[PDB]
Amino acid sequence: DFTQMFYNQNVKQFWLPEEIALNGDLLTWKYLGKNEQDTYMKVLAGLTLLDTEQGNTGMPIVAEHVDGHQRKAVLNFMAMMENAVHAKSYSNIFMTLAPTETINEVFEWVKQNKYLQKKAQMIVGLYKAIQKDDEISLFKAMVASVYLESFLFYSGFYYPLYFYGQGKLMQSGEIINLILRDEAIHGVYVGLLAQEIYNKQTEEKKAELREFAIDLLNQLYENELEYTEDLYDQVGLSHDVKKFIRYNANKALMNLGFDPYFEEEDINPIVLNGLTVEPLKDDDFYF
Amino acid sequence: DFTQMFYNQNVKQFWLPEEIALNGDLLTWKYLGKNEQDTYMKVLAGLTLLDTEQGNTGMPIVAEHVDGHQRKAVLNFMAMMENAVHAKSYSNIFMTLAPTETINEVFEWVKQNKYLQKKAQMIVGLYKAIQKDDEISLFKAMVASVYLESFLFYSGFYYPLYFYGQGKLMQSGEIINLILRDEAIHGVYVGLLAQEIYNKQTEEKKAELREFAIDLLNQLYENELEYTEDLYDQVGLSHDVKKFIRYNANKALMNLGFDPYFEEEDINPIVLNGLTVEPLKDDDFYF
Amino acid sequence: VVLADFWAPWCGPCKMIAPVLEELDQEMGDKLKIVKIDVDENQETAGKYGVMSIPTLLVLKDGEVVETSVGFKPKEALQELVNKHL
Amino acid sequence: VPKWIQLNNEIMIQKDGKFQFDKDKEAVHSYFVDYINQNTVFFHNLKEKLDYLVENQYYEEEFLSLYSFEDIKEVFKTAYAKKFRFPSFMSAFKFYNDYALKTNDKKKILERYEDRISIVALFFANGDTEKAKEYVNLMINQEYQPSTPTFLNAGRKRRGELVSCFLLEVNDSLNDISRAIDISMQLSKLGGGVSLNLSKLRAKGEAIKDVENATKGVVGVMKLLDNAFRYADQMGQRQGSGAAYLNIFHRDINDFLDTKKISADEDVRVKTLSIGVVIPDKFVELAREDKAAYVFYPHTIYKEYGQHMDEMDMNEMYDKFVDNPRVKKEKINPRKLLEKLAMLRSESGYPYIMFQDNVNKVHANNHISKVKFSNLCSEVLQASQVSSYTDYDEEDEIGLDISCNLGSLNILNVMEHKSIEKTVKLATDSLTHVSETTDIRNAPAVRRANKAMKSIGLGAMNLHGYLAQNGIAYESPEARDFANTFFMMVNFYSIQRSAEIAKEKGETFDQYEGSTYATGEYFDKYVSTDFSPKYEKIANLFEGMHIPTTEDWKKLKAFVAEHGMYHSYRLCIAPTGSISYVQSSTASVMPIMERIEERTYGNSKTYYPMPGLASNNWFFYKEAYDMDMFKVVDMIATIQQHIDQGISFTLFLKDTMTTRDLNRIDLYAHHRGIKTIYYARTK
Amino acid sequence: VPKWIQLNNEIMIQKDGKFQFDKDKEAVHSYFVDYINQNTVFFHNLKEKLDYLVENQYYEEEFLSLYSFEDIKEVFKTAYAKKFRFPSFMSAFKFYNDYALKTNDKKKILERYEDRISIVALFFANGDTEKAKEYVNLMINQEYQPSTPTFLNAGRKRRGELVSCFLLEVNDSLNDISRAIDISMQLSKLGGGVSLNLSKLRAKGEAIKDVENATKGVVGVMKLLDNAFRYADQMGQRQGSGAAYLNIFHRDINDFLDTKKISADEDVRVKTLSIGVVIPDKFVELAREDKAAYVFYPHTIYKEYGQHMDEMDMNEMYDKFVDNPRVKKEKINPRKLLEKLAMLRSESGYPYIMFQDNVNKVHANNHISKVKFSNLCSEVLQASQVSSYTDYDEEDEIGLDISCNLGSLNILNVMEHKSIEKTVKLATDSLTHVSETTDIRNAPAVRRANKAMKSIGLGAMNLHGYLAQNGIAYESPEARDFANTFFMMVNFYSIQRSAEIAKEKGETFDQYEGSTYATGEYFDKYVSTDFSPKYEKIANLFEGMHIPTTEDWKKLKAFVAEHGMYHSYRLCIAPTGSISYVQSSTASVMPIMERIEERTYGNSKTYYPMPGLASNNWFFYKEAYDMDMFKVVDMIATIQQHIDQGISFTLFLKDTMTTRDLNRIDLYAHHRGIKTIYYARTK
Ligand SMILES: [Mg+2]
Ligand SMILES: [Mg+2]
Ligand SMILES: [Mn+2]
Ligand SMILES: [Mn+2]
Ligand SMILES: [Mn+2]
Ligand SMILES: [Mn+2]
Repeated sequence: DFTQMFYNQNVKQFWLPEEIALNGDLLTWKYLGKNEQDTYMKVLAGLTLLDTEQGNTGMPIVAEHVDGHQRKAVLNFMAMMENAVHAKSYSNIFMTLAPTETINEVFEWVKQNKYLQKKAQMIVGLYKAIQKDDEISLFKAMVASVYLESFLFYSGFYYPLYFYGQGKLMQSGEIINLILRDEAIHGVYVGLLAQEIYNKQTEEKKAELREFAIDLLNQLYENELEYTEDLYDQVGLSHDVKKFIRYNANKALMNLGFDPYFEEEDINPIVLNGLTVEPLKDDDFYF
Repeated sequence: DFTQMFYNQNVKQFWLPEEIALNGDLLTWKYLGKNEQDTYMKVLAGLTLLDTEQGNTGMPIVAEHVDGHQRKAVLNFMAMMENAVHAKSYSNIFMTLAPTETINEVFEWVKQNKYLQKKAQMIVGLYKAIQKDDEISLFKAMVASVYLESFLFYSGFYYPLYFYGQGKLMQSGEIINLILRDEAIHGVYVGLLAQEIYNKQTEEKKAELREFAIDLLNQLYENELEYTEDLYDQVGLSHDVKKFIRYNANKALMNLGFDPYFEEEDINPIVLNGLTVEPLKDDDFYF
Repeated sequence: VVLADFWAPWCGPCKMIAPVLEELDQEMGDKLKIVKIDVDENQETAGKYGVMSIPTLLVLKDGEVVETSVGFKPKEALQELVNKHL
Repeated sequence: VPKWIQLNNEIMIQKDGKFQFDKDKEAVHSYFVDYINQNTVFFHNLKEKLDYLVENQYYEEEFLSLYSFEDIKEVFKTAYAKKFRFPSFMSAFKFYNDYALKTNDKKKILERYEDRISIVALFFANGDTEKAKEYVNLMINQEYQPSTPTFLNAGRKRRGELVSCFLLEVNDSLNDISRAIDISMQLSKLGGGVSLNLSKLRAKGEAIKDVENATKGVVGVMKLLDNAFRYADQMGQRQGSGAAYLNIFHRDINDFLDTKKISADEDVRVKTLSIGVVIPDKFVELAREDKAAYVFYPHTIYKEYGQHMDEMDMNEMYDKFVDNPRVKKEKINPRKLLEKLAMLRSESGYPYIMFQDNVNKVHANNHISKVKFSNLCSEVLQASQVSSYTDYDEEDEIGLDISCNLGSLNILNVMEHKSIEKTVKLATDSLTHVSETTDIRNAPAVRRANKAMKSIGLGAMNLHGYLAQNGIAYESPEARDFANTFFMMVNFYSIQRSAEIAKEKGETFDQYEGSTYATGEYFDKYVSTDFSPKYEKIANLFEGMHIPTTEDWKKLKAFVAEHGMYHSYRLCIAPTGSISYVQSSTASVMPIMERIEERTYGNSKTYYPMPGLASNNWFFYKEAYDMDMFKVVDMIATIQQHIDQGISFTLFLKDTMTTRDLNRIDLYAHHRGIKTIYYARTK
Repeated sequence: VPKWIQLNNEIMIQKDGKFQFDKDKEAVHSYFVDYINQNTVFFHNLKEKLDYLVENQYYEEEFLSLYSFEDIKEVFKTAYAKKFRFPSFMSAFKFYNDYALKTNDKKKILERYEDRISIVALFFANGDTEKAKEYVNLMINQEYQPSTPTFLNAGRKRRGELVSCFLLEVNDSLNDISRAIDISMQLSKLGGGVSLNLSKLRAKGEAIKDVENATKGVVGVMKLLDNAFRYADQMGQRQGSGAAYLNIFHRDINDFLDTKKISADEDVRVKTLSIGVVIPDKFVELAREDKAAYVFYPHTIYKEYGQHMDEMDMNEMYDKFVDNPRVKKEKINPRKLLEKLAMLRSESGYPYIMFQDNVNKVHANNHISKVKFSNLCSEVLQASQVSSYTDYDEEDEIGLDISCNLGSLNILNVMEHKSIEKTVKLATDSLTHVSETTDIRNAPAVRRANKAMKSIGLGAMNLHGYLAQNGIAYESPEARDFANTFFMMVNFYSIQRSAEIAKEKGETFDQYEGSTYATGEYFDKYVSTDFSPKYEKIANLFEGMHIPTTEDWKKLKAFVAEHGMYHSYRLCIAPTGSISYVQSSTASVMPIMERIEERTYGNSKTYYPMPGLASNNWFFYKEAYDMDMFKVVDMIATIQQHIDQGISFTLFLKDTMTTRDLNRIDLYAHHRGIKTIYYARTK
């Protein structure tokens, strides 16, 4: 009942980072403190890693196991967006704002950062555990994918949105909003596929799947807290970002057909502002 | 040396089925004989069936085994074009020209056809034989992929190009020309990835891979001749189609860095119509 | 037993073989004579020995060419080539 | 934004549901007061201004020396006695940006409208004070508008040529092609557009001195012409514009059309060379019966028959060419070629379609030559003889090459003053003076034909403006009746003035005796049919003016037979482009494209409502794209029967109308007697 | 695969570690026996062959009529008396594929080598049987090779011209530019390469009759000439090759150079126009001293001084131009421009570097004009005068445009026969005949300069082949000594033959009295310096030959003073890349590029070992890329001092060397007296 409308929405949202000129951010970037620039680079690098794996691994593997040519076409399109559009856009931003050495250093930093490695290990592990014709392993990977789309990106998205909302780094911010617009529909779509599998189960099996989903969310959440503190303490925003990731965790649960898990909190209003050839016939020669 | 350049060329060639209005083809379709309509339907179904294998297996399997983030992104983009753009385009052409019952029957016929099946299963067999961390099996699959993209499609493309060059079925011919333009670049790109593997091999292993490629080409070519007579004798075109197959076989070989196998031939003109600074430091003016 | 090296100053591979011949003279220079001839200054000898690129190494024994090696060779391969004729 | 531009933008600001059309006059007042009156050089007297302009090499001295200063001062007083006021801001903007004389640093303005008009009139009169005052009255009343080259460059030293067009015949030789390139550049540096007939050039794969498959066709010559026009780009201020015409029976016709395709590669594509296709009635007949047609190699026909392909009647010689084994050809599909023409015009507006038999059915000078090609604006249709340019230090055989001596009648101001006769005669005299004073030394055939044929072009503009401001729909039969009567009157008085000039000078145009004017065949439909208005409403428009009758046409025919005719050609309706703004008129006899023109100038958005547009006549000013193209063809054919040359007929097409609709319009134009089709403008 | 190609393929199949060079003789024998004799049409007698060839428009009947049939028969017999055998397969293949006359269907061979030679000899002699047999002996011994146009087209009816190259001076006007395009197309139709001097064309952004910043510079003319050469590309037999030469002090020099950039857009990029740069000594002086240089606007210099910029001495007039406020100029960095030149030559091989002061310091005809540019092969350095082509019906001021009749001496065959004097004199006579019989009606200046200057080009080839086959390294001082002596003798005998022709005909070339030949300045270095070999090995090569001594040069100087000189220019060394195969000779005086050339003709590769390449002389045939370019410059400068015109000096560079190495070679060539540099070939 939904794939065709998602197909149409995905293809009509098609974009390339080159459509957005980035040289306009040069001055507002120059004006940020060293702490702010550091957090910003690292935040986008963490996002780049997530999209790299979502494009290389997550979306293609889910596409392989989901039945139906139209469902596969949507998932293939989403996969392309992840690595050919989203992951690449971050390099466009980096290449504009930062010198090569700072770019090299931040990519080295992703490799050695323990929270980023842990979250990649956990998410990609679940993708690679999918067994052919085994719907339960597929469900688990789809939960992981929804958590990546609708929860994990948001510790990263906070900062570009926070600046956009203050009228700073607005070209980079425009790119990020386009990425976010895509991930929102990706999270909903994968969520609907996960619910399909969940709804086939016995009540006992469903109870176990909810346990899996909630245990996984909590494990990812605890890691994301440490990641958030590590990045945002130097810019004074860790508590604010934490509220934002809890907000989005609830959206991820809802995408999976589950009740919200965290209590509602006031999000920084700045971040909220950041959001023919017809042939002739014999009768045309007589009038 | 080449992936970013191909990335650029691929994304700038992006297109959607909806861009070409198809209904005006009915004004020339109605004037074709039964044999012409039959051949066109059968050719179209042949292309559709082969392209589906490439979208569901060929491109995604190569993307899976190739190392490199940028290569995986380009390959993902190509897989997207197969599944999201090409497949919808072929379906659109069919739905415009034939009623539902006729489409189902043509696909039943072509699905049972000996020559279409022989080539489809030969290609798919090589994709299924790729082994993790074995570059030889990957190379063999890449050869199969290049043969599909740059050679096997062309016994089929001939007919729409033949009409397109005569002013018939111009809307569907425009679509086919866009598809063909994508397959050409797909073949060249996968060809470069195959040459990379080939160049890492010993001289004895190279000679062995050359023998593999020529042997495979021979098997496919002999089946193409039979496929060609089966479809085109009823419309009197087989001689010229055979010249077009050999010409495209030579292009496929050149994509794989190999010498042409067949002597140069002219092609049907109707189908053709369808188709180190070092600064001067002084003391260099004195000798 | 003489190892004759046909070389030129512009030849990259001939520059690579030069230190290999110096080590070979230190290890074997009591039983082997090493002779170098520049083919840019001595075209008649290069022509007489029908030598068709550089570096070309001729093993001579008592004035007769007994072995010919073309292109760069490591020390161990030159030792094996000469030791056959000692 | 400037005050005048800001006031102009209030046209589209709608109050009470109506456009603020009265804001435009305020825009003219603001524009003048704040920009023009401040930035026009004012002199203590006209004597100082004239001395400054002649001394500083702004004006020529020869034309002003024919008058005493009293005569010039009286002429300028006559121009300023009218107290002409521009009724729209766009008119003044166009004049004072394009046609008003400015200082060498372009900071100030040297010429007003009454000054440019006075200078043009003094140039036209050639020493006659009364004639100069008559020309001043004619132009300041805006009854007649000299063409852009003539209006711009009359009496100015820093100029080009007053001739608008140059139609060159290119013979089938390398010397002739080289001379064609040379003459094209030498006439593009003069400003006028150049059109070349390439039908005589042998096709691709022809022989050059008995060696076969040697020629690269007319496409190479089009490449050379395109780069020649690009080189002669007139400073780049106006890009070098050139046309190339090819008969549809020429073998290279497919490659000729292939150069305008967007998908065409840069190795075949031409950019600055407009293309036109000459279609004889034989091609239309072949397409009608859906029988296979043949495109012939011109040089094989020349070898076999001793005559060029385009000098022979294809309706008679097509069968002879087909059954001739020594004539080389390839089978083509005429309907496929027609569809290719239609899709090429849909995609790019090219080629211009010239119906050769429609032109030559009523061509008066077929004895001199049949009309083989048209101009860049696809409205000049004159006899031309090819020039055989021989090798150096050998005498060349000079033929006839056509030139535009253009001028436009403002139908609105012509009929408001009830002076069709006076305006037509004065315009004919001015065009005769322009033709006589033109002496082009680097184009031998152009100069020879200007001296011999003495052909002029007298067009008309503001047809749709007059019809809409008089409550007549353009497609209505009353509009066609008015056009019939008005253009019959224009033809009558142009023929009368030509005969009067022939009588007063004692000479006609060269080879006049063979023309249908001398034999009386031209006046047959004029002495046999009455062209008086058939509608009482239309007949009231001509009240106070003597409409020529059948007996009057008989007297004119007798007068022409006794005294001759000075001009081979007199009437041709040019597109009348940027100068239509200055006259506050609709362009040519074409219907208006848009009711209010949205134009971009610098960083400002300027709006130009068509003249006389208001609430009462809003629906009379129907947009051209909304009109039925068949009724526009009817209107033009009604006009075309009174114009000896062609009319620049632009097709205004909707986006939804396919190539079959365009082909139907083309075939209806051919059936209705339309001579040329200029453009296919798709909205 | 053909048997002859397979036998030729056996060259690189090494047996016993040796190349099978003996297989090439087997390859040529197989080629003849299996293809040439079978595909050669034979006649019962020479009378039938000559009648068939004359009647079938293969031969001109005029040149064969001056001889009785017995004379022609005996000329052919003495051509076959040699029993000439081609030494290599590639020689016969090249001759019978490029020059041998074939039937109209190109299926059978009508001309043997001895028939082409006999026909060319009969054309050269012009009615003299003994002279015809002398020419036959000259060519069948392969001592002298007429240029490809002359050898291919002498005595033929389906012919172009016998002149290999043309040099056109383009004046600064639209008439002159259009006429230059016309003449370029006419001469490309004749088959000869055309070089144009664009240094007189005014710069981009200059004024056209008070209209400032209107010019497109020389680059628009380059686009026009490029499309002209593409159009007149000899129908596709060989793409129309043209050359454009610009002074390095022209303002458009950077735009002129940017045409060969790969990154250049198609709107500024030329493809068939070879570009050459003329470098006066002033530019090298400015680059050496690192002072900022100025490129000038030619029209400002013309207005200020009345002479074109290239017509004045740059070394004297540079400071006056720089200190002149009325001479517009722009500041450039001469060292950066030199680096740009070096990088352009590295990336594309262009431009042709011409050192103007190196040409004019030893130019004998500086009174007529300085040498402002070279030919398409950068070896024709002659005085030229620009032609002022006026308007139509206005007489043009025809100047001198260089026409070069080329001919090559085979140094190996000339030296082995000990016939320097006779070969040089017979070649001079043949070139004089070619110049006399050549008329070009469509190029008035080329024809005028051919009639007046009577300049010929007597080149040389197989220098490296002769040196290697004699055990002499091309870079060795012995090779330079041999080149000095041989070319001094060649110059001596060319001057002697020119003076003898002037005595026999009683006429010298126009303006001979002002040349250094008449004043004796040309012979100063010859009557002062003895050019006999300094090495006994080299002196032994000239055994049995009288080497001109100082006394002989004094006698020749007196003889020239008394009788004059018939030819303004006599010696010019062309690349001769095509006829070198037929003569089994190395191309020009250049060192060999490859010891065994690999060539693909069809689907088969055809190896060509160098003439005389063997095991004993393998290292004497050192490839040009491995050689020190300074030594090659020394060799060419040794040759150039005995050549009045230029030498096609190609630079053979390795990929390891940078743009600084290329600049160093360029500056060493300039310092050593090299006149022109042809190409920068990279391996
Ligand atoms: Mg001719
Ligand atoms: Mg001039
Ligand atoms: Mn993403
Ligand atoms: Mn996503
Ligand atoms: Mn596809
Ligand atoms: Mn594909």
